[PDB]
Amino acid sequence: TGAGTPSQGKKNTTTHTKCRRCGEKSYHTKKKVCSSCGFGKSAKRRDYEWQSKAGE
Amino acid sequence: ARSAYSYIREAWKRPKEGQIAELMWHRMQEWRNEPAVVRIERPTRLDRARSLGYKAKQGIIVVRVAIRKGSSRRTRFNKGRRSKRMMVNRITRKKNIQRIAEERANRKFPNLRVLNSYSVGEDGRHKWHEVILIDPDHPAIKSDDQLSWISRTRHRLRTFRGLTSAGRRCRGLRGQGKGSEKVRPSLRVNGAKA
Amino acid sequence: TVLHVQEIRDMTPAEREAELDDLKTELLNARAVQAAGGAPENPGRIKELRKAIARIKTIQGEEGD
Amino acid sequence: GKKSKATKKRLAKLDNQNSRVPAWVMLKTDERNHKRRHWRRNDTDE
Amino acid sequence: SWDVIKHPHVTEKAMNDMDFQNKLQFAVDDRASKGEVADAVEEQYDVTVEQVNTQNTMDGEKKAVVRLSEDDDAQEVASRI
Amino acid sequence: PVYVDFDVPADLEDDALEALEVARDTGAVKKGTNETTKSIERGSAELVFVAEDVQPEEIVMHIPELADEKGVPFIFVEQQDDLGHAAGLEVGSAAAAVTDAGAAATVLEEIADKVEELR
RNA sequence: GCUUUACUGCAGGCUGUCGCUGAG
RNA sequence: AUACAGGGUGACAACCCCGUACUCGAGACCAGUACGACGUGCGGUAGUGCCAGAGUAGCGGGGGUUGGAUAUCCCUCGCGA
RNA sequence: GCACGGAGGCGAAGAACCAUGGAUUUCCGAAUGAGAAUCUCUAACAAUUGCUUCGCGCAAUGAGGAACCCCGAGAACUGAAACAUCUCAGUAUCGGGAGGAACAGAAAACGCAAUGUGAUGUCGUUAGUAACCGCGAGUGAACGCGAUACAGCCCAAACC
Ligand SMILES: [Cl-]
Ligand SMILES: [Cl-]
Ligand SMILES: [K+]
Ligand SMILES: [Mg+2]
Ligand SMILES: [Mg+2]
Ligand SMILES: [Mg+2]
Ligand SMILES: [Mg+2]
Ligand SMILES: [Mg+2]
Ligand SMILES: [Mg+2]
Ligand SMILES: [Mg+2]
Ligand SMILES: [Mg+2]
Ligand SMILES: [Mg+2]
Ligand SMILES: [Mg+2]
Ligand code: NA
Ligand code: NA
Ligand code: NA
Ligand code: NA
Ligand code: NA
Ligand code: NA
Ligand code: NA
Ligand code: NA
Ligand code: NA
Ligand code: NA
Ligand code: NA
Ligand code: NA
Ligand code: NA
Repeated sequence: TGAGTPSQGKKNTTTHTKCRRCGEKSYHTKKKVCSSCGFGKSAKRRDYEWQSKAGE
Repeated sequence: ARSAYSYIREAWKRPKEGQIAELMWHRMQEWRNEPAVVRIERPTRLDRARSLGYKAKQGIIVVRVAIRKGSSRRTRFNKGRRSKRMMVNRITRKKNIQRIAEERANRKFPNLRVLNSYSVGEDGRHKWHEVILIDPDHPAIKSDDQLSWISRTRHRLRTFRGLTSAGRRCRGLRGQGKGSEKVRPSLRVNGAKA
Repeated sequence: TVLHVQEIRDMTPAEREAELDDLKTELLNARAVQAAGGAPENPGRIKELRKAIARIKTIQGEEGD
Repeated sequence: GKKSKATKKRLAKLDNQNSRVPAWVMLKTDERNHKRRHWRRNDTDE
Repeated sequence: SWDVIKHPHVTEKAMNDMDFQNKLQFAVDDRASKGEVADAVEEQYDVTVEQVNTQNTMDGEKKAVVRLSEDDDAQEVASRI
Repeated sequence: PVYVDFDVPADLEDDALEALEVARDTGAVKKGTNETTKSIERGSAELVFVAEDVQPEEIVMHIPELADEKGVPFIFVEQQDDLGHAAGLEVGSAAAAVTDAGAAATVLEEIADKVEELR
């Protein structure tokens, strides 16, 4: 089976959803954790120093 | 004449001698059956506490903390590293055990602030320290002229910033002269080389 | 406009509440007429009805009811 | 699929945000809805 | 405080329910239960509500289909507004 | 318990606590482990009281030997609050010292004997 | 990337010692 | 013109308009600081071995860190005034 | 309101507009009664603490913030024309947290050795000096001095 086009058909599962906290469509409804703000994992908001250049 | 306290002090100079020697063998059994952080009504070292700033007052708390002995509980590298950094067993943390204790005790009491601390012995694998913590919100402390300084907003979470007793000592801040070049006024400001 | 602040404070706690429920009904009937594509509108009012109501509520709080 | 009461609400908003700039605004501004979304060509969130 | 009734839902189909079945359709706040819609309706139009069917609309509001007792007349109650 | 080397029968203790109350009214008494320590050192102590429910025991551990090398007599009390109450305090008391009895120099002296005999 | 009696180190296993640790 | 800074105005504007110099007013910070005042009482002589912070000072095993070399600062295991 | 349409309205009962103060301020959110993709289920400081009338009665914490600050964890490419110590560098990045600034701070100091200096930051200089280093490549202070600003105190104990 092609990993390409034919394997794309079975994709009707829902994972990432509108986030109650941040409003971004990153709330993984299966993990109940947001990949964008970290809602469901961290009380504090997900944030990293590498989201920008070292000296900025 | 000698203060009664002077005798407690005197017995803790050689904790493995005389009566205190037998007390420890006693307690340490009940101690190993207690939690990591246990609040206690009275300091086991009264001269020690009082000497550190303890009072028999409302808003003052003391607690015993158990921490493991030894070096760092460090995971081995999962990626590239030069031999110098492939180290695991001989790596020890840069923050002494007394200081971990003070912290674990502080977190257990979110509203309290660490005043000071002292060791109360250790066995083969624990290390115990009793920590003195003050309620900066309780009047009686807010109204005490020798403690109210800890109430100031600028003191929020002292331990976590190394403003504690053992915090500053561990920070290499003891000497005011030779040897404290990269220590004072702060490690971080000195490029962290101390 | 047709209902001033003085006049509102010259009411008794009960008059304000009487007046409030009055405005609410005028407004509700305004929205029904609007909901029926009704043209006999006069837009300056359905807007005045909202502000009036807000004044009445505002005074009620100030006066203690 | 089975939608919730919240979900239904947003889909509703989106359908509304999918209208065109009223003819009177053209006149009033002396002269484009950049958020026009087609059900087939585009994809909403959730 | 939010009010239960928002305004009457007048459409062709709302007319037929009215003329043919003595029903009044309203645009209510979605947090309102069939109970709250019933009472609010009776108190506002001084009528007897027999039944209340509701639907959360693709418009973001909640529609309510209220039937009045044979004793009241929908066509009339709606005519005065 | 580690500083306690002999058991004081309930009754003896009562006469002791009784003797203590008349002392505070008729004679002199020191309340508190520090003051009491200063009595034994200074020699102005005649009979010293030591509670047995003191925790941490460090607070009293020294009384015994200190007392013996100062010839001063001492008696054990079970409850810390009783010795407090008996001393006239609203709080408890780890130790107390009868600095010159009062209208009990007799009873007192004999308690000191009774204990000396209690080994 | 892989291999080994290539070079240098690291975990881990075995073993002596010290602490926990006491009586005859 | 104590005003020839800058802008606007149907084209190059000190004098068309805003403003600009001059003078004046207000809020904020300085700061619950400086000054002032209230209370407290500083200091000196002689005598007195009454008091003055311990797993510390110090040594040893192993690391880290530093310019710190024997002579940086720190951790950990043992010993210890 | 941006926003110059249409209709209609508000302003001398002084609107617009601006300043200060006040009212209102849905739901989710540290999110705190419980569960949930912003909704639902049947009184709530959930959790961890302090005081405690031992009743959540009175309080604290939690999250955010442009960077700055403090305490911990800590690479590799790279340089050495290879490369291991060394270097990049306590850098990137990670964990915990403070404030409007942090941190430091009134000597068990300095040691131009003196009949001298006199808390601490920071700035200039001392100096690419002293010191380190497959003594290779590289790394690298301090005292003092000239300045800025200045400020000196509280316990523990003895004796009560
Ligand atoms: Cl703290
Ligand atoms: Cl000098
Ligand atoms: K390297
Ligand atoms: Mg593939
Ligand atoms: Mg700084
Ligand atoms: Mg449509
Ligand atoms: Mg239904
Ligand atoms: Mg290095
Ligand atoms: Mg909840
Ligand atoms: Mg190279
Ligand atoms: Mg070379
Ligand atoms: Mg370097
Ligand atoms: Mg120097
Ligand atoms: Na705390
Ligand atoms: Na260092
Ligand atoms: Na689509
Ligand atoms: Na509507
Ligand atoms: Na390969
Ligand atoms: Na060592
Ligand atoms: Na508001
Ligand atoms: Na709270
Ligand atoms: Na409570
Ligand atoms: Na090269
Ligand atoms: Na190479
Ligand atoms: Na080297
Ligand atoms: Na000079």
